[PDB]
Amino acid sequence: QNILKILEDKLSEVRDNLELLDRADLQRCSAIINSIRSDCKVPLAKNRSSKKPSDIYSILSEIVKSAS
Amino acid sequence: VAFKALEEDDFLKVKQYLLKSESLELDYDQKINLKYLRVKYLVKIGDYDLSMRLINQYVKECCEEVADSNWRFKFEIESINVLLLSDVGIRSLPKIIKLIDEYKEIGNPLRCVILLLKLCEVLIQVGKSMEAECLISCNLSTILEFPFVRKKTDELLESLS
Amino acid sequence: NNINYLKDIQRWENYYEFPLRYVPIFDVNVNDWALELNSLRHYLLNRNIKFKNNLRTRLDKLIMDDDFDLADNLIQWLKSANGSLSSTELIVNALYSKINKFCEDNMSRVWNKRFMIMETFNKFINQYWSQFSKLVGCPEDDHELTTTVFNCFESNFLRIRTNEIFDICVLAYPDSKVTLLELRKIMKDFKDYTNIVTTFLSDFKKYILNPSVTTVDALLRYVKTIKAFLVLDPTGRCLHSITT
Amino acid sequence: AAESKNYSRGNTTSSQLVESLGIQDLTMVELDTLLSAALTDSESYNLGLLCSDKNSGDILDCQLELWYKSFGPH
Amino acid sequence: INDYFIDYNPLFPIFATRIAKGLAIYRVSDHARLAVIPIRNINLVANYDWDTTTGKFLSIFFKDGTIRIHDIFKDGRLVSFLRIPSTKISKGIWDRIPLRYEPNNRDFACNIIDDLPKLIRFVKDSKRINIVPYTQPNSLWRGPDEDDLDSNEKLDVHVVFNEGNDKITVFFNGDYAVFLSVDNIENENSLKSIIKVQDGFYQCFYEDGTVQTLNLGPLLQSKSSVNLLNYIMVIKELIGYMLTHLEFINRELATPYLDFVKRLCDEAYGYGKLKSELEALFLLGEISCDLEDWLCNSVGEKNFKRWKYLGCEAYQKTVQILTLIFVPACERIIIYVEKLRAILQAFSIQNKLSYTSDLTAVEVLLKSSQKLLTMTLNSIIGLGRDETLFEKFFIWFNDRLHEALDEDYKLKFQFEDDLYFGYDLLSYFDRILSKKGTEPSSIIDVKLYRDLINSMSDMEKDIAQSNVNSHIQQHILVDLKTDVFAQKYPSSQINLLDAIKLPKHNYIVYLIQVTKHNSAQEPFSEENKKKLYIGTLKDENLGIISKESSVKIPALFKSYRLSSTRFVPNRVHSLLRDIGLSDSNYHSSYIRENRENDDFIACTAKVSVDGRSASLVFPKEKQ
Repeated sequence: QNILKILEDKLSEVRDNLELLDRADLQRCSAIINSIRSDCKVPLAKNRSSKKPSDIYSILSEIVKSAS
Repeated sequence: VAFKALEEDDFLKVKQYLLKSESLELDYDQKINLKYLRVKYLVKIGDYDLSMRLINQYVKECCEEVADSNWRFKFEIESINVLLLSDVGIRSLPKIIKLIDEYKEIGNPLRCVILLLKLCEVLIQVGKSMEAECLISCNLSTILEFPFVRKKTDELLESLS
Repeated sequence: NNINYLKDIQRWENYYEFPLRYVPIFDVNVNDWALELNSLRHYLLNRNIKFKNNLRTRLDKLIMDDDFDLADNLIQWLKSANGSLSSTELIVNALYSKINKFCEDNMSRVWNKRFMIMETFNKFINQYWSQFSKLVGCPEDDHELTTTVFNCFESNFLRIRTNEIFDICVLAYPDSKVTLLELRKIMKDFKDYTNIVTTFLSDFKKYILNPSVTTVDALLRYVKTIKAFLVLDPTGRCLHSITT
Repeated sequence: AAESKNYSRGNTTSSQLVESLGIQDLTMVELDTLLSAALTDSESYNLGLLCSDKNSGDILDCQLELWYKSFGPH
Repeated sequence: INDYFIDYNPLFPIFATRIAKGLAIYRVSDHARLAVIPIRNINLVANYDWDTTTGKFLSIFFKDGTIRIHDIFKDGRLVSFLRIPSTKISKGIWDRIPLRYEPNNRDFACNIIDDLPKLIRFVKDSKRINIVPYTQPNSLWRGPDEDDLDSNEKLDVHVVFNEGNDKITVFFNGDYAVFLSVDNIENENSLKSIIKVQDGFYQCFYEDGTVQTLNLGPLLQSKSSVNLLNYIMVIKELIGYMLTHLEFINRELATPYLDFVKRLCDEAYGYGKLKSELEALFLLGEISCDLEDWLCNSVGEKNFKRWKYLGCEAYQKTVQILTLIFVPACERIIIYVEKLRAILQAFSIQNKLSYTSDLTAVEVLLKSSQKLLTMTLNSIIGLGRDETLFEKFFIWFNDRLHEALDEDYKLKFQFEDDLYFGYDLLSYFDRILSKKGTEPSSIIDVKLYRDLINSMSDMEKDIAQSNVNSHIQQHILVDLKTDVFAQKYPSSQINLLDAIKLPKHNYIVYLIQVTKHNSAQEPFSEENKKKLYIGTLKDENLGIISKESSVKIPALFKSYRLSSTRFVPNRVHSLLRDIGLSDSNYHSSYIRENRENDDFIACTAKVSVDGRSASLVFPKEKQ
């Protein structure tokens, strides 16, 4: 595990068999490259955006306003 | 019925149902429940090498095939339970804490409390039950509001005595 | 379990090494005695949380009362121990606390001066920078550390001015006009403006919008803030927000 | 400075909580639980292997913990 | 202004003065009237207290048991009216305690009420029915002040003392009341003054020198206990919140629609004859001479549009109040009682106290509220079917009515659109024209709703009295009355006059009348002198600090009641300068109102307590 922790620092070149690490970007780049060599899942990262709860009437008025 | 049979320790009934599972044509929502039912049954039997290899496969495909977060959590806590039940719960510490602060922002009180019990259960098998009692005492008021965790909560209280 | 303070470990070290002078067993060329000492220090750091917290408080107190020599000995002890409390975090926190208190002592309610942030920074550097560099061990001419220290000084200056902006604009105006123009050089983000107004409304409405206050003085102070913020903000958008 | 900007705009984060609990070291806590009792020979060689690791982290902590268990007060 | 009254606001330069027409408010700087509080009789007012935390409001205590609070800033406008059940008030003190719930990692008690959208009220003006955001009845004087950047929620505690019996009543948040019974009822000692040390810590000083201490500290330091206090207040309010709207639909939506139906049908034609005739009209089209009169003269065009307008609002507005009000409220009742049950169960284990409070009261409320939510959903589905039956009735009734009045109407609607059209049309007749339909509960079962809500409200008072009061009283400690002055003065009968706390200082300044106890062996000594000794006690343990010095009364001032003196803080010297600087009828030499009015003494007793001094005023009540 410590040996792999060392590999979490100096490895930045995409040198195959990335799945045993925990770095997604290197895995995603490897997946992108492996697809191009083959010619394969460009999984887009969903933006986890995040506040007042307001009242019932403000919500209902909002939906009918956006309805039109 | 099978979930009720699992609670009543009717292992013969649930075992025969799981045989039907592998050769039925099931909807996805029905698939996960039987997929989740198989994990809980295997924990009861005692075999954990098969279950551990089985549960992580489920959650991994529960984040790629379908982005179902609710079923990711329920599978995840089962991985915590099988670990700490095998007297090795320390490995779960990075995983549980990552979920605690993540679900604090969400604000779902059930998610926070169930993680507290797993955290408390971990702390009492290390030899540090003193602070676990201190932590459970301060939060005892807010953990009784949830009925289905009361049985696990009450059982833990007699252990501390 | 009986260790709670640094002075305890030093006297125990002297207790252990008392026979060492009378019987030489440790070779000069191998620092063997130091190795187990650092090993025992490392374990004490990584096993006794109460000792770790006491060391934090002791170093914070020592850096607060300007006992620099003992603080340096403590930093040397921590570095030799190589525990999970590295000295880099401690000196950062100690430096941050010291600069905050020095800023609070010096630039509190003083607005007549011009370019006073330079005066404060130079005074602090002449008083403590050589000692701090000795504590860290970095060269005295570390340019980027001085730049970051200056950036923290102006951030502290901004924070203090945001807190005191009500008395700044209501009472000292127009004597505090000069530092208002200097404040104009610093504010760059919309959050800074929204914080400056929401605080200023909060105090003004707290104090001035009392009907128990005479209406003539309320208006006189009000227009005093209007011109003060107008000079501060040429656009006048904050004036519109205040007026509304 | 960046943290203070958010703070201006303490034991509030979970990292301080796990620090307060004194369970920061994963391996040291795990071996402390394992050594609680015994010391079967098959396990003891495995623990000794951990002390004699070619590359690891808090190796000195495990060595002296093993020494405390073997020849400490009891 | 010369008067022995007036209490200065600690936070603003404003005072409350007493005049004949009522309580009056004048700015210190300008001597200009600011507000007038209409009061009938001064004797009924036990005392008035200012707002310590904010100073925007003012409190008035009545002897009969009513508390009235008016804000100064709104020209003395009344803002709230309070009542305490069957309590005789002697002297009350108002305190506002701000709570500080800093975020802690060990606190996993997340809140979801904030998350759930806030409720809305239903209020109908003369023009139409409007809908406004929901505000609690006492939230107007408790809402987060626009002024307070520290908008932390403030606990509102009103402390009430009963005369003649020394009973202590503490009032929380304007709704919940807690009764505390004092053991020392042997002596009927009048309570002289109330001094507040810090938030939730009070010292009571009686005429006999005994000191009684009320401490809110344990209650304030228990996070769950305060939440318990807040929850039981919310549950009672929301139950009445539903009950308020339940009477709204019965009075505004249900009854006006049914009365219009009754007057138009029963008073004109009759029910039993109408139902049979309408079915004959529906099946055969036979319109009798009398019924054609009913269509033309009784109903006509004018009432038909009103009938549709009244009916449509009777159903479409009724479903809105069931879904937008009752369902969100009943869910919120369930969440609160569930939290109510959890808190009591925990302290039944956490304290491990021998006496236990039974939880059957909570369980009954849980099922009753659960019964309501199932029962409201049945109605909403039921009113859904009513709207379908409602519309199909009038689309056909439009056709018959105009045909009777036009003799050339072209029938636009066709019965062939729907196959079961007859069954829905007939089913409406039975609902609207029947013995059960004649009752006002035809639209919804109002009686069942009214009974169920009152069942919960009456039971809700039981849980508060039986369990919540038991828990709050245990966490409330009332220090036994003790004598502190006996150690310094063990052979003197002590008479206490007044005592206050100097702000930013932890010392208690008191004025006492020391009369040495004359034994049965010293006959008729002239040393029965009333000495106005003044000393200092540390606010916490009431420890004597400085040696008391007896103030020498000049012979000219011996004709005044020294017992009626009170403390006057906050720069009384300011008025002395302004009296001579204002061309009023008040002369300072002694502050005298003309040459023909009562003279009141302003004893500016410079009691140098660590370099600072207070001020006193000596009233005139000639013996």
